[PDB]
Amino acid sequence: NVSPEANHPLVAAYPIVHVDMENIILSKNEDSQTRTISKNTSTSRTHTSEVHGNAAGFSNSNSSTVAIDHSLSLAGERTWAETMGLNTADTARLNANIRYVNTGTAPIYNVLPTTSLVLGKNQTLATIKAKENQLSQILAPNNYYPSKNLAPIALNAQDDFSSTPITMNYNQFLELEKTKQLRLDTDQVYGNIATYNFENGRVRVDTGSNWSEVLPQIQETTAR
Amino acid sequence: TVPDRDNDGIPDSLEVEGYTVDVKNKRTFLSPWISNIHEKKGLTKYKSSPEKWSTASDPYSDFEKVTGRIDKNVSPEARHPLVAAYPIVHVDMENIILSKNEDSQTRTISKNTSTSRTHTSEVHGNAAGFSNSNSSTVAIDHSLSLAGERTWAETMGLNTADTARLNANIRYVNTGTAPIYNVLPTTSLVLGKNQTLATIKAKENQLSQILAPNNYYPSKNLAPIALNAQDDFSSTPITMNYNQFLELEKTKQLRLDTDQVYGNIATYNFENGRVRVDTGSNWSEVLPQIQETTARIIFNGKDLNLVERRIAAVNPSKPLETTKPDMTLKEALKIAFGFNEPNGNLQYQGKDITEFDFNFDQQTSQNIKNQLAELNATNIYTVLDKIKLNAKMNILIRDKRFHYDRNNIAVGADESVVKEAHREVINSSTEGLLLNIDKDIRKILSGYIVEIEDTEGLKEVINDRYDMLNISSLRQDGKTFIDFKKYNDKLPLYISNPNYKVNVYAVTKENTIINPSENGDTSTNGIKKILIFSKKGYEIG
Amino acid sequence: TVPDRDNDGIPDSLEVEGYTVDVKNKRTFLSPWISNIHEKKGLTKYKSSPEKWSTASDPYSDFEKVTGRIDGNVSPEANHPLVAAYPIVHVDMENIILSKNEDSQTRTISKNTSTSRTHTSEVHGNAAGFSNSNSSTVAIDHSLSLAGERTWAETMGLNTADTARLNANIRYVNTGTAPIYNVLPTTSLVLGKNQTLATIKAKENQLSQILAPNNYYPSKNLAPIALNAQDDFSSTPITMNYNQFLELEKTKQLRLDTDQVYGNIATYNFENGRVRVDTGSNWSEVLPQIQETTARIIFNGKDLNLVERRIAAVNPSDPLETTKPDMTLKEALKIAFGFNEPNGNLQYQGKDITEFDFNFDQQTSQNIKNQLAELNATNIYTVLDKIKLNAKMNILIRDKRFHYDRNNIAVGADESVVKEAHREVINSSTEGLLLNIDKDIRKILSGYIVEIEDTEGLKEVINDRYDMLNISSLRQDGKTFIDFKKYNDKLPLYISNPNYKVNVYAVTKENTIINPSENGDTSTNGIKKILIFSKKGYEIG
Amino acid sequence: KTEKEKFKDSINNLVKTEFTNETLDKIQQTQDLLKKIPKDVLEIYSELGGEIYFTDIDLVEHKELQDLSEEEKNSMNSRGEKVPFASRFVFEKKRETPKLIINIKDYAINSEQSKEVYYEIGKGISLDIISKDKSLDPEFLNLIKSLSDDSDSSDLLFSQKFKEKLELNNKSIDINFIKENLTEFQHAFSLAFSYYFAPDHRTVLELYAPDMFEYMNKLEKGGFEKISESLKKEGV
Ligand SMILES: [Ca+2]
Ligand SMILES: [Ca+2]
Ligand SMILES: [Ca+2]
Ligand SMILES: [Ca+2]
Repeated sequence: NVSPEANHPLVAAYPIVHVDMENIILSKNEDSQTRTISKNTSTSRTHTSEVHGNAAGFSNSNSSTVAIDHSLSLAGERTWAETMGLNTADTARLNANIRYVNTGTAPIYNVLPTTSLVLGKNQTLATIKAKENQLSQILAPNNYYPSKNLAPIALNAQDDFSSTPITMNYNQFLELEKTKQLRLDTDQVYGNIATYNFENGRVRVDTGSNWSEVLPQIQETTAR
Repeated sequence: TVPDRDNDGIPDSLEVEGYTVDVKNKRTFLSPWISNIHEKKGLTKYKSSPEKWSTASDPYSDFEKVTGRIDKNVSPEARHPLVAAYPIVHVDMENIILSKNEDSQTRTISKNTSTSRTHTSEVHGNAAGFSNSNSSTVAIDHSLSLAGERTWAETMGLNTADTARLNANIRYVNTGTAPIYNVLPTTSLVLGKNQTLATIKAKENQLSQILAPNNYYPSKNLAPIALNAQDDFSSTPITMNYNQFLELEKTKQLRLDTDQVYGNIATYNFENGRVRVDTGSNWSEVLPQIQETTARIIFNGKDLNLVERRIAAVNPSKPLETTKPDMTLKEALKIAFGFNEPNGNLQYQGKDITEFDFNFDQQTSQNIKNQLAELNATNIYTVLDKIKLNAKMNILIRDKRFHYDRNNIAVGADESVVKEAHREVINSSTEGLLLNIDKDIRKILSGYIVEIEDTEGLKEVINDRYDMLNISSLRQDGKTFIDFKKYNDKLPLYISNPNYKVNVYAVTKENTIINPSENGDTSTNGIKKILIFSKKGYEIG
Repeated sequence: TVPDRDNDGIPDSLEVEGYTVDVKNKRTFLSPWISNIHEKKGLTKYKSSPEKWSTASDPYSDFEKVTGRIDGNVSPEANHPLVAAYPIVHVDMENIILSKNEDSQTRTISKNTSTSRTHTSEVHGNAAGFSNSNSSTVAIDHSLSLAGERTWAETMGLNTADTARLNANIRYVNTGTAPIYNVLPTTSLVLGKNQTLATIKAKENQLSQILAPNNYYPSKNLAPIALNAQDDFSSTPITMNYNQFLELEKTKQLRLDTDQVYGNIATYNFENGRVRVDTGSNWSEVLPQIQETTARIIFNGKDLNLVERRIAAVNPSDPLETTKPDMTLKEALKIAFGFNEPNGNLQYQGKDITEFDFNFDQQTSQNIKNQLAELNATNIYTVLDKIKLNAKMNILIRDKRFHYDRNNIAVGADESVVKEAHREVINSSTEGLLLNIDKDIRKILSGYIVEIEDTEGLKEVINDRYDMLNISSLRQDGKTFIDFKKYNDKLPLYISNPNYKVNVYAVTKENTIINPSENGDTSTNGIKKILIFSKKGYEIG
Repeated sequence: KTEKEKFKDSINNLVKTEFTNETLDKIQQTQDLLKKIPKDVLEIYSELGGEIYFTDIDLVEHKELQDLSEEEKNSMNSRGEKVPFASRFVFEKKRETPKLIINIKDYAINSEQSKEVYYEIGKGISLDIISKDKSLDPEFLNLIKSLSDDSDSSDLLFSQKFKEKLELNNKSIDINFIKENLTEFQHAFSLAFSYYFAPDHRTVLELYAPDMFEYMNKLEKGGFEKISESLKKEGV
């Protein structure tokens, strides 16, 4: 599963995984069949540089921004706050469908990272912490974790061991309707490394090796 | 002091140049291929990779495969060094039963289903092509069993504020070439497009049973496994709201995605010959390496079910996979599925290769079009013994007669085939008919339509409904039985005149309708039919 | 040194060309077959395969089997290297009690049962037969025990909104060739087709007791295991609603599907000879390998119960299973079941081989029809020492005289042998009848019908009820007893004229009824009977 | 001894890495058959004037030296009485001089065929160990006396007819009975020879007839060399 250009001794092999958000649904915290609003999103990996002249640019982090669709789907739906029917003393809940995506050159095998959802500048709404080793599935390079012929991972939908919703008060709803943009800061905790075993050729996940040991050494001796 | 880099047991020169395994007086000998004295006895010329411990990257060696010292449930086509041995298990759904959430004895819907392994291909024009996971789509019966049942929602009494619960009987089936020993996978029931109703998860180590190739886990003479009917600790049912119920009643189709977590691998032990489940080995360590160094071929010539095999071909980028022997397409078909050359022509039990339809994905089409251009030919069936295979090729052989839907299920052939298949009439009667319809043609038939032609010629359809075409039955001896008694108030066919004609129609699965139409059409007006049976009234009796 | 590839203890040339174990002065000696001095003493000529540590894949060696260094509970015919040793345990149900779920001293119903091991084949023509599972069906007694008890639902006093509870006495029974030591299997009780009432899961290692072959687990001088009776850690009853009670009264039949989880294997320990249960070995590892490399044969000659044995045959596609010796059909019958040829005719305790009936599956019938074609013969009973056996065959030898149902249980014979079976009268009276009926014939008789005939001839049936035929009793001396007094108010046969004729009828198990007919028919009018007994009234006294 | 070395010599004779020819391996197996009777037996056969030939596949007399000439005129030359000359593979031509014709077969794999060869070799050199000049060399006469009726499990060395004739006469020490059935005495010696030198079952002779084993053991430990040098010194 190691990418073909990382078969050269001079090209590093390491995973770069971020989170792709597909669609969100917004509703008030408790008849809610028309008291919701469902919009499609658009997620892209970012490389935040410096501001022009009026505020070294490139740093090691996985983050992506989403872009909630500002246009309409029905005939005459308008005015998000009045479509949901909120006042100043109301709180809203958030639910969405996410998908991880590995665009690096090496695969992750059991562990998934722990991303956080940031609104505005530092207002962290929730931390997504999808439970490790309830899967045993592979996130190969250029592939999605719930693959495109499967169903996406729903944020906080099933409630099996998740009794907390993703709450959002009226002020944060106002900034969200003003901006229509979020941010997903994914960290770099990955699993173990699967290594070739010279007696029978079986590629097996080694509990000794770990990506946390390797990634700083890659980041200090190479040129991105 | 012979060289053996891979430690499987066969020396390198044997693995490169050819070897065979022969049984003398009673002992087995592994000797090189000497052409004049080995072809007579009918032996096979094996070739392998001198630097892989298993050429197809499965957990069984080359030595263990060719010499028979293997776990005996590994399927006989997977004892070649170049055919991979790995399990492919999916879920088969027997029947569902739908009740409303809390006198409810006639307020449930109990229907038969039909489950098939799917291989979803590229969409046509207005939405690597072939993906590797086990999934099957069920198809709930739209016909009627009770004489006056109608209108599912009003059959149950479902309102917009109510929820409905689901229960069903499933059983697993291993159609691969290796057994699964203790663990069963965790399938999930997807409705519509992405709406997962529940995740069917079997209890861990609730069994110790083997799931051999071509076998069901609750066997065909035992009771199936019921979803969440056990209750007790798992009293959590499978709940649908009103919108999901309307979507299910409109579509009449679910989907069962199964993942690939299997147990451990049972390995031969050279001291006392015991096959024992090794806790050091695991299928999850092997299945990616199988999926990256082999070429997939899917084929449905035995019956109209998709059968997947993988054949160890080269990969010209990696030097370790340029070590495997050269694999043409003809030899892959011969060793993987069972084609043969009786007289020069490659055929599969009578059916010639030219009655099958080769379908590649994108990369394979480019890769093979280049070989066809450099071979200076245009007919692929002529140069079938020169098309070299490579790693990650996906080929899809299928039968040329029928027409296939998006999930590559046969849903109805040309009309001339259906007319030809109904030319064997055994019994004709007022109550029913007996025919020798073929097993392949009878897979694609949704039902039948009976009407009466006058001496002048008129049209009166006895079963003039979309959900009343279910009349056909099958006796186990090999003779079907059409039935006019089922929808004629349990009275025979009203032969008003012996000079009449009794017209019977057939409708395939691509032409049938499973819902009421737009305004009120519970009639068979807008259903395409094929003329099947039209004889006089006095040749019937 | 001598070559020994399989590493059991016997050299290769001995295993290929014949060997035997002789006892000289007092020490044992494993020698090749010297035809002069080994044939006189009556020894057996063994043959095995030089590359398998156990030729029949069972967990005992070839050396251990031939020399006697084996567990002594292993059945004597499984001391041959070519006969597999493995347990086949099912559940025997003795009697049931039925009551309503809560004064309940007459609100119960207690009936005796009859359990038999089944071998479910295919349906005749209107629905490969033989598969690996342990299951048995029970037959609750339809007749009466008191004077006027009737109408089960009204005897218990149930309405539509009532549920009933079930309690019974079971006993395991091992009819295979090897013993189980601690673990007991986990059977399930199935009503109708798939309606599983309960799963019996008798707690492991609260016992330490042995289930030897041909023995019951709570032995016949002990008390049976009661289903859900003591309630120590069993707070759940076996509930049954009214609908299931209706199907149970309609059918009077259940099913007990026993799975194959057994304990560990007890192996000989070479330093002090102690046979000790090894925690490494396990029957789950061994049973698939036995089931893939052997050829089962089912036989009911000893009594009308099926006995399954597996004999190690070759498999021509495999190089390790071309090592086993050639097995003919005659030799398989001689070493597995106990047939012999005194004069040259193969017979099983007097009964010749031509009195038995051969039945195969599809594959075996093809495989054997090809052998009969290339042998140029038509009678299988003549060439019985030239029919080669291969692996995964399935043969079913059964008796010619009877008629068998779906489960291959003897449920009736033709009339001629039933009349011949009753021509031995020990004593005749107006109280009853003394006869020597054979034990196999009397297994297919459901009951009797007695009537009295006028001197001119009349039809007066004494016990004219479907649930009043059980008038036969068997005493331990081996002589049956018919009884007229059972339904004549404890009063003997009222003879009105000494020149009358007495007529006694017999009804077999395929002809009897268990429920009254559609209107009210508790009469014996439409019941096919057989003339058994016709003497005069002045001859019984 | 790791697992790799145990597995590697578990398949030491299953992998024939150098085969290259079919009838070149039968020759090596016949040579390895004949090279494990000791040198003194072969030198006794040469000082008698004997020949041994590894002929090709020609069972009945397509062989030009065992051709249509002087031949067997009997009913028994195996351990039983068949002699179906279309299905034989060893014969001895001993009319004017001894000469042994050994067809080549797979003798390392077959151990019943590899015993008739030793039986015919012992049949060939029988009359020069069973006698000194014209006698029975009375250690052998004491041996047949000790095996006649003193062991019922030493009927593996006698025929059926020789057993019933030695039962009927019941005191056979005289030279009348000796020269009437000398072929049965050679049969007993040669059968003990084939049982002693076949590798798989020598201990059958050590168990069922423990004094014939001592005779053969002293023979192998120097009586063959003694009779060889005796015939050599007489030959000059
Ligand atoms: Ca090798
Ligand atoms: Ca190899
Ligand atoms: Ca052995
Ligand atoms: Ca053996």
